[PDB]
Amino acid sequence: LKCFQHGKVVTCHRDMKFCYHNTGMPFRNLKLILQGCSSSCSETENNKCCSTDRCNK
Repeated sequence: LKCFQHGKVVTCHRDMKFCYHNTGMPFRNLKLILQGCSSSCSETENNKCCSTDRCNK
């Protein structure tokens, strides 16, 4: 999977079956990105787990 881990779409390791988009905690004035790749992601509504390339756009 190649996903936007560093903002740019980068190739995640072969262990990484999922790319995650974590929204963090609802905070205002806080722009922190929690987009990386995961080997075994936990699908929640807080953190979304997609397994398609460039999904975490």
